[PDB]
Amino acid sequence: AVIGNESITINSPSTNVESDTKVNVTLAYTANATRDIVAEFWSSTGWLGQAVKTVSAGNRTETLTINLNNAPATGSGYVVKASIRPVGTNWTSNIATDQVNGLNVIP
Repeated sequence: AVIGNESITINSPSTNVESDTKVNVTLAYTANATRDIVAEFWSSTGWLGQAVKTVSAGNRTETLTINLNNAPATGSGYVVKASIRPVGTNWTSNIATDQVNGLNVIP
């Protein structure tokens, strides 16, 4: 019932992020088992937050809400990273990844 590779794609945000304590990341993926999908939000100076969702096998688009302590300062240099990996594992088991650099946070 399984053929081909698992995958993950960041569909949004592509360019801009609204300033808020919640950052939504829309991910499309191919999971050939139950898997974890992870979205992270980084500034130019390092990791700010991430969200994880355990997803059932299939081909789908889902949106994860990343919770931050404070709204990020306006400017560029922000990064969204995504990965799909076996449930409960850390980054060393990543099956596929995506990333978007050069994001701007708007006032």
